[PDB]
Amino acid sequence: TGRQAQISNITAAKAVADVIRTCLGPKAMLKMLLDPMGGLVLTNDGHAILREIDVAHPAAKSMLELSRTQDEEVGDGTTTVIILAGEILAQCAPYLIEKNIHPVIIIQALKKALTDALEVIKQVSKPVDVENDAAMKKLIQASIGTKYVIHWSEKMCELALDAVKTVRKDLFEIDIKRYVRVEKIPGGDVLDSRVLKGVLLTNCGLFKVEMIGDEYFSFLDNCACTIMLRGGSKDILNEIDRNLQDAMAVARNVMLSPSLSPGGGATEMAVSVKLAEKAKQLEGIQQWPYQAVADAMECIPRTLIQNAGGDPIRLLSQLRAKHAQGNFTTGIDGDKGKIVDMVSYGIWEPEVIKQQSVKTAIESACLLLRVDDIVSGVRK
Amino acid sequence: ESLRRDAALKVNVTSAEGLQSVLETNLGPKGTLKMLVDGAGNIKLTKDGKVLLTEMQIQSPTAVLIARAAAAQDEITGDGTTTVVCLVGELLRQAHRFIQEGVHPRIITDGFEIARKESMKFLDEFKISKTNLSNDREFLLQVARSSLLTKVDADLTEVLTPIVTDAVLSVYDAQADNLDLHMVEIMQMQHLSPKDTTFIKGLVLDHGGRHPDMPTRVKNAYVLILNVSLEYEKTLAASERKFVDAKLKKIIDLKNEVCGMDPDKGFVIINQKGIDPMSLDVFAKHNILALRRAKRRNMERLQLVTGGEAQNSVEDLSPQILGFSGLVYQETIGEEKFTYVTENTDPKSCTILIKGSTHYALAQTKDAVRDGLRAVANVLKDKNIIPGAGAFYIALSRYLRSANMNKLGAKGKTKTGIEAFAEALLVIPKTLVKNSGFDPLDVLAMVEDELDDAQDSDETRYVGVDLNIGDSCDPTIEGIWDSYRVLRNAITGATGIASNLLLCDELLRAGRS
Amino acid sequence: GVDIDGESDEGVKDIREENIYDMLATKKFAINVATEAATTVLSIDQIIMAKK
Amino acid sequence: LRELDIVHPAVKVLVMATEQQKIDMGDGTNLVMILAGELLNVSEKLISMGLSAVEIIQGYNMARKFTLKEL
Repeated sequence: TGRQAQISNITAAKAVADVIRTCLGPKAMLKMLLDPMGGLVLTNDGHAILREIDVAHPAAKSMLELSRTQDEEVGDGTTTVIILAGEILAQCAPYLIEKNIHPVIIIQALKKALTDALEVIKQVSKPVDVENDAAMKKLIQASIGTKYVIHWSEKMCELALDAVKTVRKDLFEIDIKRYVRVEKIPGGDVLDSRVLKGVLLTNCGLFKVEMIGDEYFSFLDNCACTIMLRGGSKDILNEIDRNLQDAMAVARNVMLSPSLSPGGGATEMAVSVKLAEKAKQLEGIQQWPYQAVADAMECIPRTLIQNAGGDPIRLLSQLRAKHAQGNFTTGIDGDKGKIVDMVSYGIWEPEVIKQQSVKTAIESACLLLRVDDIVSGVRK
Repeated sequence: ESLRRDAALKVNVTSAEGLQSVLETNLGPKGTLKMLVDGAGNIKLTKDGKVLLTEMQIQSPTAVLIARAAAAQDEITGDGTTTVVCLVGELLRQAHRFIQEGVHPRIITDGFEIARKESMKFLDEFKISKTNLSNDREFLLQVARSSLLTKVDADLTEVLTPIVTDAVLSVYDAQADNLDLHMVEIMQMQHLSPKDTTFIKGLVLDHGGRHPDMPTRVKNAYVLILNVSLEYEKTLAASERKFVDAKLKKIIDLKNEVCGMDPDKGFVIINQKGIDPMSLDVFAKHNILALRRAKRRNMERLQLVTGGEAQNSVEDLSPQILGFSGLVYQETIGEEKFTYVTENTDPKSCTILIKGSTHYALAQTKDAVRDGLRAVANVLKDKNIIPGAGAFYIALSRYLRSANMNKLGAKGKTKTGIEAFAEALLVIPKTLVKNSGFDPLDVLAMVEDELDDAQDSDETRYVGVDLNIGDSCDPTIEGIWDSYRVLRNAITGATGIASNLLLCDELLRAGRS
Repeated sequence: GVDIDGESDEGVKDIREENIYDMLATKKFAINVATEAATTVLSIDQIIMAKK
Repeated sequence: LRELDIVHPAVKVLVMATEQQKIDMGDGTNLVMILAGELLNVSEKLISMGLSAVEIIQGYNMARKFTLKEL
C-alpha cells in the first residue's frame, strides 16, 4: 500500500533482472525451470523464460510485453536490457522510499537523462560505408559468435546480406524487406545452398526444373529475391532462422544507423563515465537522482565480469578510468574479462542497438514509477 | 543377519568441521573479532584462542578435545591457533576422497607421521640463523609489527611496536635471561583512549594520599619501606602519641642523614595501613610524600625494583633501606592516585600502562600485549628465525611433491596419505587471501609461478605472500617472521589432533550419571 | 550558515551575529568515537555465550 | 540509552561508546550517535556490492586523518 506497494514492485523486477544477468554474451549461462506440472525448460534465452513463467507479481507482468517489443527489433542481446529498468528501481531506494523524492521529479530527471543519453550515443558514433561486402560480413557475424555455426556462417550469412540489399535500396532509404520468401529444405549438408535472383514460383537465360522431395523449381524473370536453405540436420532449421532470418535486424539497423558503437556490452562504459560529468554541470535538486543513473549504468557491464569470474569492484576501477580519460573507444573483453579495447576486438554494433535499449528502458521505468499501489480482487 | 557394524563418513565429521568455517573468518590480520556477552551486559570482544574454545559453548563434543589440545598451543604460541584447526578441516574432506574408496583410516595415519619427520628435515634448512646478542632492533620491530597487525589495527601497531621491543629488552641480557613470572604488572583502568597508552620502566602503585599539598612531579625520592603505620588511633591517648612522635623524629633524622636539604634529593614513605591526615601536615612542611593503604604484593616488589630493603619496625633505619628513582610522578584519576616510579638505575621489571574506556577495548589490548610480548620473547630464545608470510607452508608442499618414491619410497598405500597432507598446507595461505578480498586460487597461482623460477635461478631465496598487492614478495622486506618454537609444536600438534579425529569410526552414549 | 526561522526560503544566514558555532574539541572526538564504533561493529563475527 | 534495556548485544557497541564522549567532553552526544549511526547505514550499500571490510575500515581511518588536517 502506497510506498510499501512500490517496494514489492522494485523487488519484483529486481528478482527477474538478476536471473537474466548471466544471459548476455558468448559466456552466457543457462537457467533451469520447474513448473507445477513437472516439466523442465533449460535454455539461455530469456524470451521463452518470461513466457512460460506465470509471475504472481503484477509489476513483473509488464516486463513480458516489453520483451516482445525488444525482441521485435533485434531479439539477440536485447533481453538483458530489462536489467537497466530494474537497476533504476533499485537506485530509487535511497531516494524514493527514503528521501521521499516525488516520482515525476525522477521522471523529469529521466527525461533529461534520456536526452543527454542520445547526445552520448552521437559521441560514440562511428559511421561506416555499407557498399563494402567484407565490412558488412564481419558485422552480421557479431551475433554468430554465440553459436557453433561460426565456421558454417561462411556459406550462410552471405545469402542474407545479398537478399536484403535487393529489397532495401532507397525510396529516405525506408523500404519493406518483408517481400523476401525463405524456403527451408530438411536434410543434407549445410554447405549446400541455392543462389537465385528473381521470383520463385524478358530475354530469360534458361528454364529448368530440379529434383527436390519438397517441391519443384520454377524461375520467373522480372524487369524481389528468394532464399532456399538446405539444413545440415533435421531440427537444425530452427537455429538456422535465428542466425539468418532473425539476423536480418543487423542489415536493417546498419541501413537506418550506419554508425557503430562498441559491441559486447562495451558501449555503456563510456556512457556511465560521461553521464557523471554531465551531472556536475546541472547544479540543481534533480542532480542527485540524475547522477545516480550512472550508478545504474555500471551494473550492466558487471554481468560480463560475473560471467568472466572477475571482481567487478577492482576491475572496473581501471576500466572506468580508460573511458573517462584516454578515449571512449575502449571496451571490455567478455570472454576472459580483459582490458583489450574494441579496436582489436573486431566487433561493433549499430547505435540504434543502445538507442532502442535506453529509450524502451526509460519509458518502461517511468510507467512503473507512476503506479502508486496495486489492488486485487475486483472480479472483472 | 550380520551387516550392522558402522560406516565412517561425514556424520563423525559434522562435529569436527563445525569450527572450521567459524574459525576461518578470524584467521589472519584481515580477520574479524568475536564477542562474548553475558546477562549483565559485559562484552569481551577478541578473536584470541582463549575465547574461541574454552569460553565458547557448543553442543559439539569434539570442541572439548580441541579446547584441551589448545592448552599447549596457547602456552607455547597463543597466536594463530585457528591455523591448526583449518588443517584438520581440510583433511576431513580428504577422507571422502580416499577413505570412501576403501582405504583404511590407519593407512593415511602413516603419511602424517612420515610428514612430521620430513617437515623437520625441511624446517632445518628453511630456518635462518640470527645472533640475538647484538641487540638488533631491526627484526625486533618487524616481529612485533607482524604480531600487532594480526591483533590490533595499524594505529595501535605504530605505538605499541617500539614499546614491546624495549619492554622485553630490559630484562634481556647477554645471558638471554627473560623471566615473565616475576614481571607482569598489568594495570587495568579506564582512561582516555587505547591509542594514548604509554610505557613505564618501573612499578606503578595504585594508592596515594589525599592531602592536597602532596607533590605530584618529583625529581627523585628515597623509598622507605614500612610494614607498620604510625597514626592517631582510639587507644591514655598520649601514650600512643609518644611512640609515634618519637619515631617521627627518626624519620626526619633519616632525611638529614641523606642530606634531604638538597633540592636534588627527595624523600618518601609508604605504609600498609591508613595515615592520620593530621600527621600529613608535618610531611607537607618538609615536602615529604606519604602513601597509605599499600598492598602486601606491591610492598614486596619495591625491594627488587627501587633497590632498597624491606623494613618492618621504624626503630631500625639504615641508608641501605632507602631506594633510588630517577623520575617520580603522581597522577590523580578518580578516587585513587597513581604514583609513577621510573628511570631507576637498574630496573628489574617494567610495565605497559593500559588506556581505554569500554570493557571490550581493554580486553582486546589486554591479551594482545601479553601475546605480542610472548611472541617476541621466543625470538630472543630462538637463535633461528623462521620466514613467515606463508613461505613455510607453500614451499613445504612443493618439497613433498618433488620427492615421493625417490627418497621415502612409498609402496603406493601411503602415497595418498603423504599427498593429502600437502593439500592442507596451502589452506593456511588460502584463507589469508580470502580475507583480503582477492581470489584465493589466482593469487596462490602467481606465487607458485615464482617458486618455479626460483628453482631454476640457482640461488637461495624465499617467496613471500603480500595480501595488499596480491603478488609475491620477500619475507625480509615484508617483515613477517616466526619464531622457531612457534612452528615446532604447531606442526607436531597438528599431526596429533588430526589423527585422533580420523581414527574414530563410531560413537556411542553410555556411562554413569 | 543555515538558520531557519522565517528565512527558510533563503536558507542562508550570518552565524557571526548569531554567534552559532561548534566546539572544535567535540568534533575531533566525535569523528574518533564514530570511526572506532563503526569499525567495531564491522569487526563483530559471532556472539559467544559462556555457561548460560 | 542508559535507562533503556536493549536485548540486542550487537547494537550495544554504540551504547558503551557514549562513555568515551562523556569523559572527554560530555557534549555533542546526539551528534556522535547520528554520525556513527549514519556511517554504518551508508556502508550497507558497499556490503551488498561485495566490498570487504578491509578497505571500508581503511577508508574511514584515511578520511579521519584528513578531517583533522582541515579542522
